[PDB]
Amino acid sequence: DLTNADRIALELGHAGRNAIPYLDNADRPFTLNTYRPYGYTPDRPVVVVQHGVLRNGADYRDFWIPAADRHKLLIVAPTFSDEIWPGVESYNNGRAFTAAGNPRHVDGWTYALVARVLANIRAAEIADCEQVYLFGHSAGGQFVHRLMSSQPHAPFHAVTAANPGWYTLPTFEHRFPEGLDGVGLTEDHLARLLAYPMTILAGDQDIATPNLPSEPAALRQGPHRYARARHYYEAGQRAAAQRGLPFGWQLQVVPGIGHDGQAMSQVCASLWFDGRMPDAAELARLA
Ligand SMILES: [Cl-]
Ligand SMILES: [Cl-]
Repeated sequence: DLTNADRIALELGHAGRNAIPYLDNADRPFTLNTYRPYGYTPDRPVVVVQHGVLRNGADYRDFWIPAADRHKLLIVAPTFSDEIWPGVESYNNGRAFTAAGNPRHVDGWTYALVARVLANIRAAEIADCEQVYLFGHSAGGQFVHRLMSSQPHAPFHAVTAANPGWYTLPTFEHRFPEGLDGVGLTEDHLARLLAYPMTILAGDQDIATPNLPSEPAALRQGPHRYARARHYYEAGQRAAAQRGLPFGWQLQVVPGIGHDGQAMSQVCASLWFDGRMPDAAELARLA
């Protein structure tokens, strides 16, 4: 008799950290590692945080605590374990393919779970989800931009993909995940992707050259994540211009920060909620 909304109402009603088992993808549970600050009220923002390759959602949720306490944000980190969601295929790439290599419908992709969880937070009356912010670092920045390529944008007020290891390029020339072909996506998905004011957040010290995506499609985008971020940005610029479409993306370089999900989390919080880049002294503190 309990629904996911009922569960969320009971688990997210009080302040503090939590790890909420969630089952939507009938056979694949995951966890919401959450933080609710004292003084959270339902009108305040919800930040969805996506972990990188380590699948350390609890850690990512912890990185956002100081910003949540200052700004009264509800932090939700959908967490996909290596055991239940193995490999880049299940997490980074959204389980886009069946085992036979045929496309699954986009509402079955791992990405589509974000909006469902949000609808449940709203049905639980925990948050009205008017202003939802979506952040992902590394594998989770791969997840976020591919979510934006494949899913409705209505639930999301702001979206930042930080230091993705490599990118799905905005073109039907290559099969997903290298491009948008072979997965039932349309030119409308592409137009909506291009229009959205997504931030690509790139540390200019993310320039080390083992966990770095090293398949040929990743290598073609550049020697390191910082180069790849610039490559993605220009690819979107060209895709929009060849189509005469509006282009909403912003490339935001972070000076002196490398591949550091905690630093990139605090920079993102600063940009979104303080309206500013931290100063050099702060950035040096974070580095
Ligand atoms: Cl549901
Ligand atoms: Cl290839």
